[PDB]
Amino acid sequence: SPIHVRAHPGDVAERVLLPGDPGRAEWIAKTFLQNPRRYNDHRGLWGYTGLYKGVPVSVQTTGMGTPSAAIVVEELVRLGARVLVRVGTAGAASSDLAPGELIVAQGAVPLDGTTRQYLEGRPYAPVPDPEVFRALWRRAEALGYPHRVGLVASEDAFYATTPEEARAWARYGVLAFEMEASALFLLGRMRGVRTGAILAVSNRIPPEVLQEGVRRMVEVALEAVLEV
Amino acid sequence: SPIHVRAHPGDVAERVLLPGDPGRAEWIAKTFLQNPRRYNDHRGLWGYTGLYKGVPVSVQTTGMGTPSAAIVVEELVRLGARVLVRVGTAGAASSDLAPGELIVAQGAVPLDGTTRQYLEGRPYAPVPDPEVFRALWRRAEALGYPHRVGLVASEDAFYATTPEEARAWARYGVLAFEMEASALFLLGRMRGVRTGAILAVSNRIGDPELAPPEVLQEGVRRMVEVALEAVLEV
Amino acid sequence: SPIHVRAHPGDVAERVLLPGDPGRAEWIAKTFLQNPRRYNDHRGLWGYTGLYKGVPVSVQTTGMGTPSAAIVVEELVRLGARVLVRVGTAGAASSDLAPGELIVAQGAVPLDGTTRQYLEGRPYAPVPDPEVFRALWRRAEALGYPHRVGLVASEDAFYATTPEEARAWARYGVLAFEMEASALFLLGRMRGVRTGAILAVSNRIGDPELAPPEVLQEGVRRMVEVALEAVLEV
Amino acid sequence: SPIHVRAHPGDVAERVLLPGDPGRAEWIAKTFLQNPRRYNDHRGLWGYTGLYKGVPVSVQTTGMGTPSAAIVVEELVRLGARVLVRVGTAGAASSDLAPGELIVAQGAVPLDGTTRQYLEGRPYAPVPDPEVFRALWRRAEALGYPHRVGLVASEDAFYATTPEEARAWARYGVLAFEMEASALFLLGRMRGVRTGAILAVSNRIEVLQEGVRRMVEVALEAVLEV
Amino acid sequence: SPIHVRAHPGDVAERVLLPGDPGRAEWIAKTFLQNPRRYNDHRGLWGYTGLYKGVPVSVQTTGMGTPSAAIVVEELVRLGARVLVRVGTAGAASSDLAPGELIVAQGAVPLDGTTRQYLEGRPYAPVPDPEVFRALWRRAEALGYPHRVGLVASEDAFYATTPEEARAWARYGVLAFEMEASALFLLGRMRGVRTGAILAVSNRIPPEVLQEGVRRMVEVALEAVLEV
Amino acid sequence: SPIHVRAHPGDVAERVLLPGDPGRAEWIAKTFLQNPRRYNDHRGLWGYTGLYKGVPVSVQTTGMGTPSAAIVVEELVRLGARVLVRVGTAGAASSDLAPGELIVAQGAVPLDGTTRQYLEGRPYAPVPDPEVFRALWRRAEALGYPHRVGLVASEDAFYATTPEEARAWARYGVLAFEMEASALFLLGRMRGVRTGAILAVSNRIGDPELAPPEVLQEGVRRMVEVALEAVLEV
Repeated sequence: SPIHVRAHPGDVAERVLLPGDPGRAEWIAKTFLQNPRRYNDHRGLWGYTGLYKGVPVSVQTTGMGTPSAAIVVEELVRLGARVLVRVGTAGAASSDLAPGELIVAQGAVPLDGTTRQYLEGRPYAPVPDPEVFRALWRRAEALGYPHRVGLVASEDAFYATTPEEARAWARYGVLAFEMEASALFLLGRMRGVRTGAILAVSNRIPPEVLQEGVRRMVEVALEAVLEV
Repeated sequence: SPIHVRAHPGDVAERVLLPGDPGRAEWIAKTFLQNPRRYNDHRGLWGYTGLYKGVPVSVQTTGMGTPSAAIVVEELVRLGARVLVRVGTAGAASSDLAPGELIVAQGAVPLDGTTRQYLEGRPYAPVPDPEVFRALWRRAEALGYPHRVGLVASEDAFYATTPEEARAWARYGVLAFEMEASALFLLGRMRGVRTGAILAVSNRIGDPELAPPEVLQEGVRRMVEVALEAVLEV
Repeated sequence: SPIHVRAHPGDVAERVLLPGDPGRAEWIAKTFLQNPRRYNDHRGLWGYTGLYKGVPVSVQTTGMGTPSAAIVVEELVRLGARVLVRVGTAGAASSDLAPGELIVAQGAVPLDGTTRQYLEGRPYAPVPDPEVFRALWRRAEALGYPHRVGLVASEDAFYATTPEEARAWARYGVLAFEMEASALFLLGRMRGVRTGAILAVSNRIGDPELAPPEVLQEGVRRMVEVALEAVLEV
Repeated sequence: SPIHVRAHPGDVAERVLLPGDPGRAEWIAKTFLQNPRRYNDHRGLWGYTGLYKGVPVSVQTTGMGTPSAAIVVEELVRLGARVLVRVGTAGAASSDLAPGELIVAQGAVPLDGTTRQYLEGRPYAPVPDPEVFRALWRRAEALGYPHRVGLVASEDAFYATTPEEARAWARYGVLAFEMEASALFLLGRMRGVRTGAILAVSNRIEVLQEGVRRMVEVALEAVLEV
Repeated sequence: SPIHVRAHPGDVAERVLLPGDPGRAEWIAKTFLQNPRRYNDHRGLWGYTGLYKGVPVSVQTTGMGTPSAAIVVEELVRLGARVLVRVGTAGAASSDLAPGELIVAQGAVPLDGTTRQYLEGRPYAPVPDPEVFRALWRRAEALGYPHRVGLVASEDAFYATTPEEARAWARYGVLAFEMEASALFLLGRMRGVRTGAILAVSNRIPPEVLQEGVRRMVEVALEAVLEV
Repeated sequence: SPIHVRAHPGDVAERVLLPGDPGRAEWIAKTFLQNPRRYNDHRGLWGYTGLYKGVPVSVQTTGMGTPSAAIVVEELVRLGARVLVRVGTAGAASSDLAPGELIVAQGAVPLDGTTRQYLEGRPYAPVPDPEVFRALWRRAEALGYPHRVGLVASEDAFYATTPEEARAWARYGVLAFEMEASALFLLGRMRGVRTGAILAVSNRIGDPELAPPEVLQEGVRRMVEVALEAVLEV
């Protein structure tokens, strides 16, 4: 059994959603999955496996930051995960992005040290698996949910980035900041698995507004993993 | 008029293909466009504008390397270019890529100093415009041409990269190596234009020569056709 | 109220223990504290406050990695935390360290991107508050549990470090690897609060599994007792 | 035959001038060389060979940027080139440089990614071959053309450098900016050939044409000396 | 015989003080040691050995900067040095430090190229040997000499650092700047020897005020090396 | 008065030789200068001023390493130094260089942290003043002393460089390693003064000891003669 996600291969489905908040993992499992079973609660990394339209799907908590996410992804891959889609929130890098809007991550600027360590400081362009990316985009359109498609930036120091710095990055295509995508994308290529990310804007660097965005994001992710 | 591409607005169309070789730019203009007109020859950066299925389309030589490509892209944008698609050859990093095969660039690892200077050494993920990327992929599928979709790596030193380094990069998703995409993708975001890149594999890293001129030529034709059909969609 | 640790200033004590595992935080609170109350469970970041030998003490989950720990530390300071001692596990880099042994962190090699971001890539020597460090060392000596005093390395990629690399770092003084110390130490100086870290060796770099639960749990108990005794000394 | 400069060893002389612009390569050939002949036009990298005062001299287009120049220099070396002198224009970083003024490059600050890739990010001091440098300086003095001897900076992003940054570099000895010297100098040492660079200030970050003419005359006289 | 410190086995004691100034090395030897002897003067790196309270103790000039200090340390270690304590001055980065005040270095921010070369550019946290560090702190206390315990920054370009930059570093815990500690600490760990550093504030980025500081500093270092 | 070189404007001439070893500075002052006077001995940074062929020349000890040399150069400039030429020894990186052979430094690879700090990590090409460089070269040729003209590398960690790394650098043009030139050259441009460097090979990297004092001493003599002649010509 893996060190942090203490489960066995048979407990995890090939298709996995990756929320950062365990509270959100629980909500997703109970709201969208049939017969959800929590296969792991060790370290608070709540992980569930259930069925969505007859297809097994797991929802695994990653925690915050690429170091935590990388540990979870590495172990999930060992457990048989083949398609992994991060679902979470992100702070808008510019004033034009309103809370609740969806972002299909086309790539992730690696401002984190986890990718840096794996890469030994070499340049890189973290991108999702092309088919998963395409599926997320298509499903968002099919469901008629407004969304943006583009870059996000994965950072390490939540409280270091100033609003001015965020807007500076926006001039380079960065739509929002989060703390997990870059590592997920890198590991997707390193470990030969398919990955993707879709986010809901929670603030610009409204209870029902954000929640509806999260619900849409999850629905899109679930529909997309069934497409691959 | 710009310093290098000495054209005047009106000469350049909103949609532009970006081959690296001027001889290829000429061939593209005469082979696919109706009423091809050369608007620039300064510094050998041959540029043409003609009609493709009734739509204005320019073909502009970028030269080799991101510094050259960046100068050309910057000036084209200043002239009103809106959609720019690089078309060229690339060296396969894996043994899974057969010569003549097409690669729709999903992103470009920035191993070049041009993006580095523009970014002041900061990390970045050079990616094409999502719509252009999608169009290139869809067109390749519609025309039934075999293709791979994924990362390429943009380098500065053509003769520095070894087969060992190439295979190492392939383990991180790099399909092939070329020398212009990263800067094109970065400028696309910086200057607000829609960019993309589609390449034809001309060889494997470490090869003294390029694949058969025939197998490559058919790849170049397909690549160009896909690019043309794509820019019309955006 | 803070974004992640959703508590109110009155909920958190000046003295706080920082385990990485929420299950460990719960065990510490229930095992060592009188009148323990959980003031936060949002994001699974379980935080408790109780009394230890008549002195208020909080136990706050940090999660794994400096990005998570930094968020928790920044918010804890806003909530009134003044003395923060990390208590966690570490993978021995040397063969000299055995599972269950304690390590009082004299400093932390910053192999993480969180300190790097705060420092804008500049060099630094993450070190605990001197008084806290002194108290942890003194208490470890007094209790008599096997321990070492020295450097640890705070890394981001748990699964990237090979046994070969670990041994190389040991030649430079690194006793073990963990994933939070560097950021805590940096923030201690930046925010003007007193920090420290004591760890229990849970394995050797390269091991597929952690040491026997019995061994590991005893090491954890010893480490917490030392930390609790130490925070009362400052 | 090399991949980009599709020439034969017999086509390239031991002494080569390296202009960046093909139109300038042509002008140099037809203006200074006897019986000039073009041995390559592939990829627009026009290369010519002719006689200068009875000595064979080639004029090869490098294109813009160190990546393009490195490809050209690597191939020229494989073709037998022994002495390579870059001739081109530069953007003055300092105010004391007037348009048309000549600069004999003593060294080149490597702000480019090509030298960075060859060096794997390690520090370096790109310098020309001692003898070629000495000859360029001496010839510029003989012909009596106003010149300066010092550092230039080779960059990748033509449109990224601001006047403020240029002025900052000038405080460290940078006289002007260009985009090829660093890689040429590095390859000179790496490949065992003699390189040098002389430039004509075309701007501040027939005036320029005369500078170009003087620049070329100096280079031709200098390569004959080595 | 070593290349720079041209001494031989038998000239250097296991316990060594490392002043940067040769004039100070001389003063220390004549002032605190019995039957002092200068075993080296080559390159001005004056080195002496004598007895302090019956214990052999060497006083070796390091010169200025980590490159010079690394050379001296490497050679001293080869000659038998096992406990090395740097004694010297530093420029206060903060406004709370008064000239002559003592600083027991808990660690040294590596802003130098010597440590960088040895480490091949990798991150590091230069710290003294814990026992020596502890001894210096304890002796300063026992002797009742006012002292501060914390970080110093080891730099290469004495004249490049501005008061503004110094103040910035102070906000990160840097008490003062000097030019030798980082390399001493790194080599201590690399060569398996015990090192430490105690400094007297000489300025901020009075003769007897500083001299008394220097005297207290040396006395503390001497007592500390006998303690380990 | 400067902090380290405790002298005053009057003690130092416009022309200065910069040996690293104070014992060599003394030997030079007494062997080539007339009416030599030592104006500083603080920190063992022995500095003398006398007349060479009726011209005032100073000989100032720099110490070892760019940090020490940088301090000395900065203060010398404040004291009125206008032409400064380093004279010292170097470890051959190549196998073709023989102990005692001279090297006129055309440039210095900056592998040191001093220039890095001054430059804030930016790339640079440390070079001497062109006229001083020319003077040294011409003088060496005139006197007919065997010499080489080219790059040296200025390093910080004398004991870190291996023969293997030295040989690798030789393939990129590095003739020998030393520890001061890069900073001297950089400050020359920064402070607007004329600098240069001429060295005598004292050993080949990897050698436990230097070459015979005889062979080496003669090299040192020629080097100083060349340097002294040169400074009087600019």
